[PDB]
Amino acid sequence: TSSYVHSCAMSVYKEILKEAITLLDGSILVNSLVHSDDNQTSITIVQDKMENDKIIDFAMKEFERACLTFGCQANMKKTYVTNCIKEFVSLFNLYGEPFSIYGRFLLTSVGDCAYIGPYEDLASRISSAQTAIKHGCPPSLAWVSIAISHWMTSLTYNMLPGQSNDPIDYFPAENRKDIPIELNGVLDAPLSMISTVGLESGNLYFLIKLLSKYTPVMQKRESVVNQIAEVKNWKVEDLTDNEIFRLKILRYLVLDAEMDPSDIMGETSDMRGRSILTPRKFTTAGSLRKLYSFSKYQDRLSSPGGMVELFTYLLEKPELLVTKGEDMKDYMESVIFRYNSKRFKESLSIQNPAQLFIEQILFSHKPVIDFSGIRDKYINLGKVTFTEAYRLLMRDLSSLELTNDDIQVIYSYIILNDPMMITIANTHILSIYGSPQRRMGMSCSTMPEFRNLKLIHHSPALVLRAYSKNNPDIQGADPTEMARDLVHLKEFVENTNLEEKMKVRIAMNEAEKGQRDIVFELKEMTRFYQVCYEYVKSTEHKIKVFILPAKSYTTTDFCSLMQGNLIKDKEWYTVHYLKQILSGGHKAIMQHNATSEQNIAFECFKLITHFADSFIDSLSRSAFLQLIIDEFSYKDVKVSKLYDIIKNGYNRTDFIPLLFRTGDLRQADLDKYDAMKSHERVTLTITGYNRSITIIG
Amino acid sequence: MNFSIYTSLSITKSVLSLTEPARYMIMNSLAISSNVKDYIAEKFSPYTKTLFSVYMTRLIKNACFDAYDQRQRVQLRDIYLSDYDITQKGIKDNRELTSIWFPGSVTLKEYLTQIYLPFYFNAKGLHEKHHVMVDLAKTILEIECEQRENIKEIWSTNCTKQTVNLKILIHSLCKNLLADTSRHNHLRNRIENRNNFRRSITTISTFTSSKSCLKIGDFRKEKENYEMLRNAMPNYTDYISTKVFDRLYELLDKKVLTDKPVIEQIMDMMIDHKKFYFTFFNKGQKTSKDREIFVGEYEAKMCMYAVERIAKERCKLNPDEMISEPGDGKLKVLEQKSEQEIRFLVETTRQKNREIDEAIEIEKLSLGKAKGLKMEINADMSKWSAQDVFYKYFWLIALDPILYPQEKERILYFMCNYMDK
Amino acid sequence: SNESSVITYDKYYELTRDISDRLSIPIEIVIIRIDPVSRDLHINSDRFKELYPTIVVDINFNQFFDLKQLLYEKFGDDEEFLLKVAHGDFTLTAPWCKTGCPEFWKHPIYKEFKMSMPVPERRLFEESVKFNAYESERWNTNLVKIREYTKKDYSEHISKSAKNIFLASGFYKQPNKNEISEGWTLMVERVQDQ
Amino acid sequence: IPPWNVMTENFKKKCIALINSKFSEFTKLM
Amino acid sequence: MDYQEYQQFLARINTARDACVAKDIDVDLLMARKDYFGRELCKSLNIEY
Amino acid sequence: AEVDGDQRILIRSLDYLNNDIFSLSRIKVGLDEFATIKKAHFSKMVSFEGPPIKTGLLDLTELMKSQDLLNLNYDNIRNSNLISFSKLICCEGSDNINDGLEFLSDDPMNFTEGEAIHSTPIFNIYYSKRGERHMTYRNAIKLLIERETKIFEEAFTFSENGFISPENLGCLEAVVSLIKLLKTNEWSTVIDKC
Amino acid sequence: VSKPKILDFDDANMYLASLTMMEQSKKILSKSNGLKPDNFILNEFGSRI
RNA sequence: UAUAAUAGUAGUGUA
RNA sequence: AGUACACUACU
Ligand SMILES: [Mg+2]
Ligand SMILES: [Zn+2]
Repeated sequence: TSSYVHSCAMSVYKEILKEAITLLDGSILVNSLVHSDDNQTSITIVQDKMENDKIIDFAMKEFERACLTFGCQANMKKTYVTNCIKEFVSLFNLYGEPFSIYGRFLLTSVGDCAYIGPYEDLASRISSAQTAIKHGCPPSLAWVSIAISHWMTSLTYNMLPGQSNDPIDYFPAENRKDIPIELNGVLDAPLSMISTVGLESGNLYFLIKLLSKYTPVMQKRESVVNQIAEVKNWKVEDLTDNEIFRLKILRYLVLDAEMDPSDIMGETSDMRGRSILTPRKFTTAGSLRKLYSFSKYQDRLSSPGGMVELFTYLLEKPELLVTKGEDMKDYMESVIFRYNSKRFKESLSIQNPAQLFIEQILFSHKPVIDFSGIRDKYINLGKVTFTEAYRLLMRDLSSLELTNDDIQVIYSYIILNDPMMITIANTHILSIYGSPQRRMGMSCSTMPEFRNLKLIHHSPALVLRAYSKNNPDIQGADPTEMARDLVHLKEFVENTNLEEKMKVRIAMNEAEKGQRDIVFELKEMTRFYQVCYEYVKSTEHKIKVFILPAKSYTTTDFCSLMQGNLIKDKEWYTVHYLKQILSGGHKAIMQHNATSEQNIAFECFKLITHFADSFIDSLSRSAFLQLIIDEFSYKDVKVSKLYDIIKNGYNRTDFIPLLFRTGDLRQADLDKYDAMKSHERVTLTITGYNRSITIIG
Repeated sequence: MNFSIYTSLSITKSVLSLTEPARYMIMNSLAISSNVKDYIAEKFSPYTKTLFSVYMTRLIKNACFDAYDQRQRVQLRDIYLSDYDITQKGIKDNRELTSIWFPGSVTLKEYLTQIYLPFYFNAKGLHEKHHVMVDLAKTILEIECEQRENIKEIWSTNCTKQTVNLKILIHSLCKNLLADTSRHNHLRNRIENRNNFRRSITTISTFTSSKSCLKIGDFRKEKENYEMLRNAMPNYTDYISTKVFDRLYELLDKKVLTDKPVIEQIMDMMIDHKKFYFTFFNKGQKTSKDREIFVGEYEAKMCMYAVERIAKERCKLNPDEMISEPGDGKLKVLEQKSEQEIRFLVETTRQKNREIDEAIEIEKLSLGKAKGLKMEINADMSKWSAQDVFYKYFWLIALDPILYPQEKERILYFMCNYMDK
Repeated sequence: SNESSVITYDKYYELTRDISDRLSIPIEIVIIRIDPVSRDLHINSDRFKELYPTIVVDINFNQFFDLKQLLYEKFGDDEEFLLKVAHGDFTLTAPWCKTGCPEFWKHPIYKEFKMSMPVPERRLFEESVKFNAYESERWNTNLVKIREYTKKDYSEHISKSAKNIFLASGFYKQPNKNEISEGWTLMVERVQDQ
Repeated sequence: IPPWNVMTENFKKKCIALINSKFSEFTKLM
Repeated sequence: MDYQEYQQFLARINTARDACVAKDIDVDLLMARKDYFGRELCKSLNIEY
Repeated sequence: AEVDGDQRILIRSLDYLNNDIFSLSRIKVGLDEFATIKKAHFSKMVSFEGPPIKTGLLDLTELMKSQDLLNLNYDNIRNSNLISFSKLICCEGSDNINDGLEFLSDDPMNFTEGEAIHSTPIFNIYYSKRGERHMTYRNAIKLLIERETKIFEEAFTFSENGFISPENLGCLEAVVSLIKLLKTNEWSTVIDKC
Repeated sequence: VSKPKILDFDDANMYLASLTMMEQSKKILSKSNGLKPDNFILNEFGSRI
């Protein structure tokens, strides 16, 4: 409300200024930007009557009065006037060029964190680096921030070189860059990858290195899907010890042993967690007496058979385990269940980051790891330390084996699932860097969507609510769209076999304990519905704007700008790709098909035509074109094949001159071109494509 | 490194009292029109308990004079107007400005970095509750006492402080409301749908969070020195703090709130809830002086949610309102406005001086031609929430065309009760 | 939104289903929709998506948005243009409350606010609170009336400052060494006092 | 001359280095 | 998308002064968006436009 | 009624119209109509691979692979460096510069003109406009050759008489024999070509 | 009761003392350690930086 | 037709 | 240790 009244006051100010400049026979443009209490008023005035000093004094007096006329008042002590610099909300605009103090984000590289484990803090701190990268941070200082984040995490958990929890001597690795991030390694990936895929660039970069090293030479300059297809040819005997270790980690600790290369619809990396070694904290329960809902929870706990009704209500209505209820009954039960989690109960108690930091420093040598779950990730003790955990993990993976089938499963389930990962891998593989130039004019551009194809029409919460029941028609739902969305969700569930795996796990624990473990069933249902929620999740529509050397409009342009901006601090490069990086596909479906090279032909012949008529004499242009077509090749593909593609295509109207110069015009391209260019033409005789009308009267 | 060793290990408020005012002092010195003298005289309050603070104070004092001396060394890059876009734009990178904290020369971007980064060297949570509580209470009660004693008139014409010009306010509100509600025909439906007005209260994130909210009642048993305070204060209003989700659970479990549409319950509570109570504490920010932070009760949260959403869905339609703009997109908006002004300046100057340019291809002709001028009034408002006339907001509710008379009456009743908080 | 897509699909399917059987050929209706602001594709047919496993449309609807922005800026003031491009008519949902608040007119704050105002402004406020846009023939017949009432004072106030532009000498609050020195002296005096 | 002074010196130095790694009057005579 | 069409639309917007033709310009712009999209989609699918 | 509507474009019609035009990317299908191929940035010209094209003393393939000499701006080409043009030398017996250079475009370019704006912060705007007839690729290359080559000649007069003197010539045969007998280096190649 | 005791920031002697302290710190701390750095940040991100 | 979506905890930037 | 506007992490 206050900002709206401020906007009205600034509109009155605009009217005053426009009338005053009209009295001077000039032109004025006023663009006021109004936040809660911070204002940015930009005035451009062109006039010939009086000098600028009178105009500036008049504008300042009118600004003060217009602020006062609406009950507001300008802090003239902190209000200043500049020719160029804009400062709206801690964001600058020097002269059409955005500017922000990214250093603050850099200074949060040693900031507070959740203090859950070696990996979560590193992830949290790395965000300060990506956020700093967004605000025009040079590549080198962002790498320094990442290094400082890694150092801070290692110092927090006694993981620095030479200390007790250093894992370098316990894994087959020459340096900590080799060890996976979840196993207390350091992140090793291009800065563009770190910014885009967000800490999954470790596994992605390792797999890309493996592809670049072990694919055949003839399939070495092809798309990522084509090179992943040749994994069957690979010889696992030649794999180094570090690569075998990392591949075993990916195949067993990350993925599941029930996956097969024949799977056509599997889980995406967003549907699984990466934490492995999470220290367990023995903390005081806290008071929580004052809470009414906690008292009700305690009374329910004391009641006999009170919790079983809660748990069976939750199981019967699971959609309210990842979403919000639609009435009071669901909300009450959800709160009472949420009290059951130790993490939320510790969150309610007052927490100061310093105390957690000191506690995590102190409780590092003590056994804090529960290796039972880690062993449960692979086939089928107590609290264990970090070093022993490393030795136990290496003993467990020693007996396991790796085969071309397992590598195919890894590649299919890590890269082939997400279109964004495929696009990033293609950008890294097929990048070509061009002319280096100094960053002259920067601009803001938002991150596009890498997953263009959409299957679920409705919101994830509505789809899950319908899926818990079997009724397509739900309050606020369209029966046909809900029906097809439920069909897609059921297809996904049956393809990836989540339900069967969950039932097998709960049955195994039922047979083991001998009594029904309802809370474990709730945990499994929560995981299953989290996967389902992550699957549908139509659009995040996040607003992420980057400061880039140019303006990005499409996905490939954005990727090129990001790759060129984040390699050298002095200049930025122009990046173009050997083949079409984009791969149209869905989030959880393998992409075994590669895009055609039509765009390559288009770019090639546009380049030839324009280069010929720009830098070659008129007489020699035809001979030059013929020679290029006969004996040249663009981006590893013979230009004759590209011409054949254009000739044997449905898009021969964009290349009319090129076609006509080398015979092949055929009058048909003329007809299509004039038909597309045709419109209703008036003069009375109204003429259009085979439609002429003439009215006499 | 000498400067950084001291600033990095500065864990006292002495450098906190210097890092923030440096922005205002040096930027006002470098600016065209600024009341730097007023800021130095009345607001700049150095707190130099250490020799490093004394050194940095002298650095700032010298930097003010130097910044005044070098405001003419800022040049502009040659704009490459493509006519479809603008490339090679901004301010030239020439190392002519003098550095602030250490000898050397800096670019204007580096100069702004040196001005603005020191603020982030501060440490959060350096304050002590014992003193900041008293300071915030003092400033709040001082403002309230000044308003009680001096401010007597609500409407004026000669622009007295804490006063509103009635006719201009009403006319501007009429024009702005007309334009905004003309922009979108289905504004009421958009308000209802997006802010979840027709859905249950349990589906709103701000009503089910775990942030603090206030409870009023005889809660002496749980709080139990409180005993001496209760025995020594007759007019003591007992209060407690709880979580928002727990408060909603308690209200729903006692049948005060139901699973009916939330907007109807909000409108009912706008009448049933007569007296509003608020408590305060310290934010704990990294500035020299802390900021007061206010916690209300649940009913005030509901009514304020309704009013704020009604205002927000209209601020979304206003191009000049920027809270409605999604975060970090304000930089994009600033860039777009800047590109527009460069293009407007270029086109207007080229068109107006076309006759003079033709005549040239002469000093009197050059003088006679129209001259462009660009002005950027970066501005902050003094005590936005404290020294503000609430009554004007009544008109914004009274002139709203998307509200029924009963809804206007209930909202205005809530605002009147809020004015007696 | 896909509301046009579904109605077009329904119309095409209904009109083509009686012809499909006659020619012994199945007619599948494919509606490919693209979201202009978040460029994503929604192909209704699952068989068509099977036919084309990958789709790499990489286009940008930004120039059209810019042209619409310039057009709306050119014609923003004109109300006839706004009603020409308006969607439907001004509409209100069901009232949020079936009854008003009769004690509001007796609140001390309202009494102070009313008595602070001149009589015509009091009458305007009372008429504007009780104005119902749904009942009235025009929703803006209240805002327009008050705007026309206040237009005289508004225009006079704007013209007063437009005239005041000529009463300003070129002496604004410029910073210089003298003012900074005086401010520093005042600051050190205040600090020594405090 | 500034544009070619470095190039010529580097050319001569690299030729000297290469001929060593392998193991005036001239103008007037021509 | 074509620049010549860009100046054409810009010029016909600038010369417009009646609200009865601005609606026509807006409709033409919308049809231009659909044709651009349809042509590009046909190019992507490698089918006749 | 129904008639065979005349086709707006005929294949023989375009063949005659383009008698004057020898542009591969530009054709005129109608009397005033023009069908064109969209522009692509030349930074991708690096991605072309093929056998050398030997036209006189110029190697067009190296021009395709060249980066400095592909700029469209006339001033950036007329003010370039010999080391950039030295890459384009495949003489093999060409007597005159012009005979080699006649295999380059003779059409006018675009050049960047910069003008002041006369505002309070003074800044210049640069825009590309079509140049006059005397600013072509051949003319820019000719100016580059003559200005830079004079700087090379005056800078390689080891003998006092000049570049054309027999003694300086003899020193030249000595240097080129040394570089031919020595291992090839890009320093050696650039000196040889210059 | 007292008042917050702060050093005289505009005193010539106090500023001279602060300058002397900074000069002494720069003198002592600018000398090299005589040892190869070999730390975590360097060994792990030197190639990237 | 530039408009429908929103689990919990923690951190950061902003007013 | 609150309102809003976001972005990023973990389950
Ligand atoms: Mg400001
Ligand atoms: Zn030769």
